[PDB]
Amino acid sequence: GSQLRGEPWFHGKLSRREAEALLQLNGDFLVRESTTTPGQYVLTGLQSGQPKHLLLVDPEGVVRTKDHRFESVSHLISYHMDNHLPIISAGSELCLQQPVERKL
Repeated sequence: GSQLRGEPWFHGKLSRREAEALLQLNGDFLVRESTTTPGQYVLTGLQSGQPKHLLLVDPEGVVRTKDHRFESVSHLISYHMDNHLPIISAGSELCLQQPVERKL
């Protein structure tokens, strides 16, 4: 509640396929919690007309990337979003540009 589970862009346990049906323009992102068999979190976004599906794990109780460790998912989002650095994973890069906000 008093944290990640409040964030306008965080859709709780959203299924993989649904999440892809919520992206309209490249740079579209939204976070949800592991669905095949629940555990951690995923970053789903569109780039080039095809979603990418990034994982988010607490390096030390935080949440990390291919070169950085944050405090949480919320911290990860602003670093890339605000600052505008594309998450690069395996030569591929996903630009967080517009959160696909929960409908309310």
